[PDB]
Amino acid sequence: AISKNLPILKNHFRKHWQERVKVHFDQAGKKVSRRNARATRAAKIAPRPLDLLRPVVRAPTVKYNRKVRAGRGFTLAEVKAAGLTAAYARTIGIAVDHRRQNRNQEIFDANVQRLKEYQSKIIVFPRNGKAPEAEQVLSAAATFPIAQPATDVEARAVQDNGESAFRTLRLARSEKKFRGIREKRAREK
Amino acid sequence: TVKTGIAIGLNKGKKVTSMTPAPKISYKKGAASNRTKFVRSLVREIAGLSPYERRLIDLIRNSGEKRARKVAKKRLGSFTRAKAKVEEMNNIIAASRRH
RNA sequence: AAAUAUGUAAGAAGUCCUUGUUACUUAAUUGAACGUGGACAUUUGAAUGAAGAGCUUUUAGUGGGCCAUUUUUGGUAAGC
RNA sequence: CACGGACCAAGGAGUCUAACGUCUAUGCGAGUGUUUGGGUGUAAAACCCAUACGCGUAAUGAAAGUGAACGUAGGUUGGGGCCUCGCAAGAGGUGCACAAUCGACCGAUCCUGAUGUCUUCGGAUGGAUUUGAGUAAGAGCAUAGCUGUUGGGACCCGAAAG
RNA sequence: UUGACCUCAAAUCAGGUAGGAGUACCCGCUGAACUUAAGCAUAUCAAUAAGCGGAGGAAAAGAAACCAACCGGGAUUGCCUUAGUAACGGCGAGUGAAGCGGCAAAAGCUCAAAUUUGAAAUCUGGUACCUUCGGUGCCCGAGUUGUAAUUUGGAGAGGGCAACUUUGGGGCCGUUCCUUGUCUAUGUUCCUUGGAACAGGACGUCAUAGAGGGUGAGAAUCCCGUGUGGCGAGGAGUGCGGUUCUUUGUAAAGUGCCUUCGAAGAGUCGAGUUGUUUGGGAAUGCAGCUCUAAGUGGGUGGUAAAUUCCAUCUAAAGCUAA
Ligand SMILES: [Cl-]
Ligand SMILES: [Cl-]
Ligand SMILES: [Mg+2]
Ligand SMILES: [Mg+2]
Ligand SMILES: [Mg+2]
Ligand SMILES: [Mg+2]
Ligand SMILES: [Mg+2]
Ligand SMILES: [Mg+2]
Ligand SMILES: [Mg+2]
Ligand SMILES: [Mg+2]
Ligand SMILES: [Mg+2]
Ligand SMILES: [Mg+2]
Ligand SMILES: [Mg+2]
Ligand SMILES: [Mg+2]
Ligand SMILES: [Mg+2]
Ligand SMILES: [Mg+2]
Ligand SMILES: [Mg+2]
Ligand SMILES: [Mg+2]
Ligand SMILES: [Mg+2]
Ligand SMILES: [Mg+2]
Ligand SMILES: [Mg+2]
Ligand SMILES: [Mg+2]
Ligand SMILES: [Mg+2]
Ligand SMILES: [Mg+2]
Ligand SMILES: [Mg+2]
Ligand SMILES: [Mg+2]
Repeated sequence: AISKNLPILKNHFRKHWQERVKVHFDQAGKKVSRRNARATRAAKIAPRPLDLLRPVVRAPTVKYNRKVRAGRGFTLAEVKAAGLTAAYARTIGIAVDHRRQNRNQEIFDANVQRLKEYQSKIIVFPRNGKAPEAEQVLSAAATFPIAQPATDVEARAVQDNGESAFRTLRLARSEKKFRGIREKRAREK
Repeated sequence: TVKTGIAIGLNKGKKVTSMTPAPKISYKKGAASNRTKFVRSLVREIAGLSPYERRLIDLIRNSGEKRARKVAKKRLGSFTRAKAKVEEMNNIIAASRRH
């Protein structure tokens, strides 16, 4: 059962696995179904763009916080700063998320600009029903794409103050490690 | 509460322009109201005291408040709940026969 | 104290003349080890042979044996 | 004087799958993988594409952590090929891959403890019959095939049972 | 005596409703052993088969008592990945998730807890009539031991001040979809073989039709169809493209500022213990028994405890397409 110089393998097939095998024979069929469903939904919703406008947010975690992506919806504060109510925003094609909060001025200002540009690029048909026939744009994300914010200029002058970056990192670790013991010794005295 | 701008240390992290979000009303869920205070005070006078609360009052008078917390921890769950219960009994003792 | 078996050696990674390195070693430039430079070519250091020599990866079957000459144990002996 | 076989026809036993070792072929190459999905279509084909993700490009410690050039990226011995001279034989020069060996570098372990100090922090410098699946001008990623491995009915037929 | 109320009964009373079947997929309960560990009891097979209860075209889940520790993300479900990883395990055999990241699909919400108190403003049923998936009048009944309007934490409510912005409910004609009918090209011309030409040879035609089938042997052109278009018939759904009849309404909704307030779910959370289960390890979920809270409270922050902070949500009630 164990022979030769081979890696240790862990193949989890000791249950009735053959009863739960899923082969995606309908991969091509489902692609046709999704394309048909998108086409019939676009014809149903008039010239509406088939998707709602989304804000730009910072991804969490230290690993992914260097990038911005699309969030669920604009906050109540962002909607209010744009000059309209949340209820009217939902009926006009804007996603609203009540549980997200604003703590960064850069993110808040950018989402305010997105709402203002969106309002100036759409036409809202009156409730009377005359309904002038306008061409349908199938995507709002492509019309309003998300770009990573600029960080630094291409070239700049060298400014060295004589300090050491390695020394700065080492001292930062040391201060955090011994903060508790230093306070106790100071308090006991 | 300003970040240092480096990857390690006490206040590590990037420095951004800060904003103060509006307070959420859900953060005040366990806040006493005038109507709620009135009902609870009236109910205490009507219903009276629980049997385990009666013996806790005796222990406070006869064996001090330290042994009362040990018993109150047993009847209740956590020790932090025993602290609050013994505190309430002391206020009852002050307003029952002391004054 | 044999016979038969058995270890090593028969050169270039060798020999010789001169003198460089070190925290080791010596009473001591004494020694040890490793080197620079010079001298000695394949009768270059016995015989015979050499479908070439060296090296690596991977995997099959097998893991019941038996017989003959000589040496030899148990057993009266055995196709033991 | 062991077992199966009276006769004939048809059927009748190393398969497929997930994850892998060696080897070989192919594409590209410090990169490589279009097919989750989107676009498109003569419509389960063919053709086209963004962002991520996987593996590789850094190791070593239980961990906090730290992290690969004294030097033509070292010295020595052996090295195919090339270069010079020579009719040739040879001699000298240069020597990739690979083999052996002595060093240097990175992490771990055990020691030494400079300038300076939240007076206990900081750990420079120099060592050690110790240790690592490391560095030292990258080789890998993907697809396919024979062979081999493990889980699966697992080459085919067969228990007494539960 | 008489008349109510409360509770409990009867009727072949008026009108309804449940059972059984099917069960591939879906929501729960209950629950093995063969097998693997080269034996075997924990473990594994497996939270599987068998057994029982309950649905739909999907079911279930779902608008955070979430994830996180970041410059934070933001209902649920599924795919790619995380990952054969953290972790569990006679630490043996074996087992084994989750956050982030890309993508498919996207949708939000409402009760309880407030005096309408200058007027229960609410509703089943009966009956008459009518424009009949319902409407109106009238009469009993339900209901104050609470039926409507108003407010669900994102808030929001009671007063005061100043302002503008926006409509609702039906017919008919078309469109969108499905179920159907009908119409819409070109040789059977000669020679040979044969019982049969649909075979061979010669000469033509159509083609957005040379898919397929039939007819006495391999048939685009003999028949049905195929390709491309035209013309009808009957319904569903109000998704919407035009027209037309009703003013709904001293009705409704949104927005600024001042002030006072801001009710938020109990044998439940939580705790001990026992059993079961999970990758969850001083104990992941579930259940029995015992104990049993609080309101600047409560839950969580993957090592038990005391003390001091911080972060993050808002349980013990409910609905909802892809
Ligand atoms: Cl370490
Ligand atoms: Cl335990
Ligand atoms: Mg909240
Ligand atoms: Mg054998
Ligand atoms: Mg036999
Ligand atoms: Mg026989
Ligand atoms: Mg045969
Ligand atoms: Mg056969
Ligand atoms: Mg095979
Ligand atoms: Mg048994
Ligand atoms: Mg009846
Ligand atoms: Mg289920
Ligand atoms: Mg066994
Ligand atoms: Mg066995
Ligand atoms: Mg057995
Ligand atoms: Mg079953
Ligand atoms: Mg049905
Ligand atoms: Mg569906
Ligand atoms: Mg449902
Ligand atoms: Mg909520
Ligand atoms: Mg989510
Ligand atoms: Mg299991
Ligand atoms: Mg059970
Ligand atoms: Mg454990
Ligand atoms: Mg623990
Ligand atoms: Mg539900």
